Amino acid sequence: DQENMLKISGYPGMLNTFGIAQLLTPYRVNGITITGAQSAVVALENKFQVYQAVQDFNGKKLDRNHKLQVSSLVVSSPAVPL
Amino acid sequence: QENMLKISGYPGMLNTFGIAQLLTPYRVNGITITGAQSAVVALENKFQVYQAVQDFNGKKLDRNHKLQVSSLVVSSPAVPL
Amino acid sequence: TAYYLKDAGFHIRNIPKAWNDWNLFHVFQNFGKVSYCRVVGQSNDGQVQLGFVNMMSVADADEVRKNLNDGNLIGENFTLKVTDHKN
Amino acid sequence: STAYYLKDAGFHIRNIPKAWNDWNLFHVFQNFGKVSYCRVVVQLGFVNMMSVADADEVRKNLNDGNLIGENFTLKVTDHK
Repeated sequence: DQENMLKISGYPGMLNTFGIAQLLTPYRVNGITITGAQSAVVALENKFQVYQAVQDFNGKKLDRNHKLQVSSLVVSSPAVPL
Repeated sequence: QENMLKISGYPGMLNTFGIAQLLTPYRVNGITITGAQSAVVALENKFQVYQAVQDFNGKKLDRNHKLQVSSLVVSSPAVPL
Repeated sequence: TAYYLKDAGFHIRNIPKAWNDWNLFHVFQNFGKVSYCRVVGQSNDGQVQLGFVNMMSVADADEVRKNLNDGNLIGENFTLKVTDHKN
Repeated sequence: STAYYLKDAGFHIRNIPKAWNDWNLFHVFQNFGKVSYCRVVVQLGFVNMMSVADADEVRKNLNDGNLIGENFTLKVTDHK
């Protein structure tokens, strides 16, 4: 299910899956997939939490050495203009 | 044993990721759920446990939830402060 | 019908017929973070829709309530009937 | 998951009074922020703060790298 997913990277490399979940507070995390990478693919509750997480966290400076990168296939798609 | 803390009082909906989110920024290594609103949590070491109990015991999350956070850990300096 | 954070959700009635869930969402996002946002049915010949919106926290829900006028959310060009979800 | 703790957040401590244990060292540093790790080996020690922000505050309270209390002077250096 495509629109529950975001990619996050640029977080400190020592984080475990709980620590990646802490990054995303307060959004509901249902799954984290860790690979050989220093990125992770995270499943959130739904497209609205994904949309808000990308907003909140993409580009966020954690400190002088870590600027998060967060991205997803989710585009805000109102039926009528706002 | 000194890595453990007991946490309870959070919303009953939280999965274990949500319980770990409560303890930001302390490092969580394992969570064992012991009720609808209670869990045993393994943190990184005793100083994070001690600090977590300080920051979060009695913390009011909202008007319907108050955390009770406890541990076996006590501050035991060899020389007084 | 599902597990929700006490005092954080709202039932919406009288939603304009052309909105989808993104419209509904963007309305409540102006007051705080949103957990669940859903169009749950139609009503009055199909002319208005019913909705449900759960906020990320009670604080966020109370931020919605503070902008409420006798149970109604007045915006530019719409009025929704917002009602506290009780468990 | 990497092998190394967070960057710019650790310190090496020399000049620790010999009677101190980890709890004594811990409490000195807790005054500047949350502490992630704390060990003693006069004696040497290591303290990692929870974040760079905490550890920078530690750095904001130094004199040519020294932490001065009433009965002690710890020599403190960045773990890089």
